[PDB]
Amino acid sequence: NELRCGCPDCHCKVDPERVFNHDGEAYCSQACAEQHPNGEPCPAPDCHCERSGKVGGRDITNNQLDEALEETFPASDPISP
Ligand SMILES: [Cd+2]
Ligand SMILES: [Cd+2]
Ligand SMILES: [Cd+2]
Ligand SMILES: [Cd+2]
Repeated sequence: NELRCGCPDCHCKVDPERVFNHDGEAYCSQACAEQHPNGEPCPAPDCHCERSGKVGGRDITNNQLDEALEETFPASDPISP
């Protein structure tokens, strides 16, 4: 039932109670979750992952975001909890 880190170059135990997800993937920490965007390694002192793959400088981190409205506030408001 242990979760596994998405970083192949990383050696960490991902707890099912503290798994950092990214796009549906499991990671040891949010550090690896972003696949080292600033070359920042995971928060493990014995681990040395940062030059994984061909990451040079940064990655293409751009969100398409959500455009399913912004809760339009009209005069007649729906039932509030
Ligand atoms: Cd690591
Ligand atoms: Cd790690
Ligand atoms: Cd990791
Ligand atoms: Cd890593």
